[PDB]
Amino acid sequence: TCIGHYQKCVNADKPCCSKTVRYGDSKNVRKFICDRDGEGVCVPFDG
Repeated sequence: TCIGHYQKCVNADKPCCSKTVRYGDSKNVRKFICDRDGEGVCVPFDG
């Protein structure tokens, strides 16, 4: 169900999960949006 990183969105309708980092005072919420402007895959985002 949940996607990982750099997945096909064009020929695949799957929910792009969010990889949020932990540990340490500095946090980071790595998201994944379906980009269809270049090729058509879900790449990292949010920042």
